Amino acid sequence: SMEQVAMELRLTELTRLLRSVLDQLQDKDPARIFAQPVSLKEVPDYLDHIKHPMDFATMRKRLEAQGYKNLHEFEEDFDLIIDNCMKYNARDTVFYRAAVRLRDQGGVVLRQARREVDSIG
Ligand code: NA
Repeated sequence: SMEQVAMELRLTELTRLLRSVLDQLQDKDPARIFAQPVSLKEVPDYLDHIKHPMDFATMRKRLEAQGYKNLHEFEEDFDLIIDNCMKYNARDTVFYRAAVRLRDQGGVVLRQARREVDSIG
């Protein structure tokens, strides 16, 4: 149906917008602390701590399958990256501090992304 096609075009355009958002967030992580999953070979105890691991590569995989239906879903995954780091790592670490700085810088990006998603529909 044409109605199904139109829904598919909208998901495609959301995907484009979330790709640009993902790129902008990831630029705020030049150390690449959050680029890839935590390896269970190097933090064998990780999944005892963190129930839902998340990283930018994982998000990019989902995005490329058009797997985010709305901005809320994408934000949930970005918040997991930050929140998981803040739990596993102590306040005095480069990891915790990098998560705080990513959250703060990322707020800017997401604030305008929400206005654009709402405005374009
Ligand atoms: Na902690």
